[PDB]
Amino acid sequence: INYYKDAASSSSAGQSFSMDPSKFTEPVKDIMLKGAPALN
Amino acid sequence: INYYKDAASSSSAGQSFSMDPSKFTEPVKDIMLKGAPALN
Amino acid sequence: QTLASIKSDSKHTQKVPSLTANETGATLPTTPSDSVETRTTLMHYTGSETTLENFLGRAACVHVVEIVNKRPTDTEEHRMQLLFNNWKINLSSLVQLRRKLEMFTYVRFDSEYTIIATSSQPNEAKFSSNLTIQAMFIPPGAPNPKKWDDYTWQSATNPSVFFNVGKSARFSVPYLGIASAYNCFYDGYSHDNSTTPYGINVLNHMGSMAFRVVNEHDNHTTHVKVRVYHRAKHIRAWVPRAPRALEYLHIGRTNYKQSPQNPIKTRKTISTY
Amino acid sequence: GYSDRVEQITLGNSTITTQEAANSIVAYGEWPSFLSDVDASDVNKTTKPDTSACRFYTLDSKMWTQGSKGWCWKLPDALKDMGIFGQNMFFHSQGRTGYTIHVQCNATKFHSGCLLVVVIPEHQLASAEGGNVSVLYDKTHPGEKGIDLSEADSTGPMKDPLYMMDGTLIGNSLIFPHQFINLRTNNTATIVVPYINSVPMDSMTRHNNLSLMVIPIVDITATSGTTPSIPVTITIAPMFLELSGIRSKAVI
Amino acid sequence: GYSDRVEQITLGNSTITTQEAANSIVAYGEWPSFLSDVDASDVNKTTKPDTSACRFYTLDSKMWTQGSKGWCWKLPDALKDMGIFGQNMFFHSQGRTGYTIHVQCNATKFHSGCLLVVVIPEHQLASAEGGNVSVLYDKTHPGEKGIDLSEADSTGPMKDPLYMMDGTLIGNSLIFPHQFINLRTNNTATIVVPYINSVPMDSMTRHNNLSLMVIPIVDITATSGTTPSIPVTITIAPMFLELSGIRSKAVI
Repeated sequence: INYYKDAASSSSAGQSFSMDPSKFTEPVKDIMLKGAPALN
Repeated sequence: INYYKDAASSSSAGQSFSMDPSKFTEPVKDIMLKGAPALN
Repeated sequence: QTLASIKSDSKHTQKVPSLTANETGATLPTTPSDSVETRTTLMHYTGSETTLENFLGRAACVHVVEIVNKRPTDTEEHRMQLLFNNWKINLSSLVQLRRKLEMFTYVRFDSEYTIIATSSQPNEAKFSSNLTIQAMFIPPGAPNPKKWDDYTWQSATNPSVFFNVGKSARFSVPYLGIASAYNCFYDGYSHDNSTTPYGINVLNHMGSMAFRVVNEHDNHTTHVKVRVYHRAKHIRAWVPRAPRALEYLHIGRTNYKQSPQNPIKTRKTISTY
Repeated sequence: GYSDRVEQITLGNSTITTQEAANSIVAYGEWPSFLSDVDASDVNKTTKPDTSACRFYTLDSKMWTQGSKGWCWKLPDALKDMGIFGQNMFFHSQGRTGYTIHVQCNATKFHSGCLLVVVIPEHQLASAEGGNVSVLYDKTHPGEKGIDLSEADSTGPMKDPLYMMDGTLIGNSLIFPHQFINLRTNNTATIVVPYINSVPMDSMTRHNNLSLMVIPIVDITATSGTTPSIPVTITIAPMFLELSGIRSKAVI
Repeated sequence: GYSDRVEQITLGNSTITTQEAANSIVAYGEWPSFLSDVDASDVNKTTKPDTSACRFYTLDSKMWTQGSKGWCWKLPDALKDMGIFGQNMFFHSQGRTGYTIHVQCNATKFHSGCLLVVVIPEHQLASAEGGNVSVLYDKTHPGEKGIDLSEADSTGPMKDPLYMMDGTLIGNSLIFPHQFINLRTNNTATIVVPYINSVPMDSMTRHNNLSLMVIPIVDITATSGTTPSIPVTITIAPMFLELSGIRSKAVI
């Protein structure tokens, strides 16, 4: 299916990934939405 | 993958080789970088 | 498939997902099931459309140049008269693309270019001509042509592309670094000097692309516009950032108008629906 | 037991103790760490000053009063005069480090107001002159003084905090590692930032990596009395400082 | 094969190469090393600058001519201005280090003469004034300049090399780690000295540990021509530098 040898010539495959929003939404050290007070 | 029979018609494959700079950098008979004096 | 929502009934508890502290900087995930009763239902969605790859993977016009078929004039350089027209590569020129890229701090990808040429003859030409167009990539440090027919066009080592007007060329260009990712922004200088230029222009050394009408001079002037499109492949990006709100002024700069128009539209009152 | 609001940070020969804090942030979910043997391209054995540099330094406090527009510091520039860390910046060709940043702002229960503390990587600044005018070295490298957004400067960067000196609305800056100091609750913010770059190591002097901004989203105010004035103190430490390419002290 | 006279010393980012050398000396038969956990009394985690400090520094060369009396340098004082090592001396309460000392003096086969290179620990100097007069700080801490025994100074130390500035005859100074530079053969001396003290670590500024003296036991001379003049170059590096007690830069 590939006609060229350089990687650059390949099609824009094509592999999906799971999401990982925690990098941006939960960078906070040692917390969890337990329903527990955020600051205590 | 080859469509022609003459070798000349083939693509510019494609086989890499290891380097051998000793032909040009160490043509000197019987030496080595031992840290030993070059002339003794 | 996965659930968008999980059946949840009325609660009376000590656990309160609805209260938090944004002061922490966290944006802890919550669901409708935390505020209201809900029915169980499926996502029926993968997010494929929103992948970074699909977002930055659509071709966009990057730059447009104009070159002509014209009898050289002794009094002008072949750049003054557009017999030859060297584009300095920079995806920031046509700002729709620029924004999509600026949304990330560091971006890595292979490029795919598509080059399309169109001719026109505003003069009294007696016939059309499907001119052959040459594009030549000139890496930093490589010779810059002085003449439309200079020796540099031999392209002994420079990648080059030949195509006709009405046709298009397409080719891939691998990530050119030199770093591990392209910088969209650069909070710095080329060196430690008060007068040194500031910003990404410092790092943008992708070279230039020279365009030429290969054909010899005809009996009339022909104008050719060449449009360059770019599409990213195998795209990775890091450190997302807020999109620019204000109009761009110049390439490689984050400058804006001294008295900018506030992007936010106003209303009579905070209470107006 | 323990509460999230109470924390002690020990680093080198210095400590910070807080009683009213929000959980600290580790930017992008990653701790600062040393360059690995598969990241490095630099053949020079690196230097790891450790304690001698990786300690807390405090920047001269600034006053927060009504009408203040906020302030901005550049890293590593802000620490260029800070003892050993400072000197190491000029004796090495390149270096690498993460930071721990603490913004402190005391108040009583009769005060209100809120600071937004944001760490912005590669914060390329807009010139005050607009057009195609660049910002001079001198105005991007104030050191400890920082950039006071309240102070006019026709040759400096754009100052209006609505846009974070780059044509991008402040409202969306929360995409960056950030934390608020809401005088109602916490009185300090703590952000830990890993080294971020496209290059394994880089110049410590021709280039900043992080831009720390502190903006009074809600003006300081008291329930009664005259306009309040609360100092804002910023304390910053290198995390994993790794240096390379020793040479004659740079002169700039 | 190898000859003792040819040697390479690599340290940090610097090297020394010799072709006409005498076997180097490791003073008292012991290599420099770090303070152990049973020697230490200092509870502060120490700093080990390694490469950033432990490299060769060269002191401004001095000319050896007929009539020269010799020269003296104090360690660590001599290196007080030497980049990072220098700065570290003032930012730390105490420190510990050994040294590698190289004395270089080139000549041809038509030259003769001989230097004695001696490293003397705790070389307490006699005042030029004799009596009960002490030597001032300023005259025991010349830094790189060293003490030129050829130069008169009514407030300095005794200068006559017959006694090594302490009432003790030079002839017996060979009891100390020493090496000669006999222009007939070697053209350089190399001495490695471990940290020597009664105290595990000590001030880097109020006290010197070693006194390096170079004395022209036999005056420089040529077989023919005018009085010769040969530079003497001294290159010194810290071996195992260990520092403690970071504080505001000492001012003296």
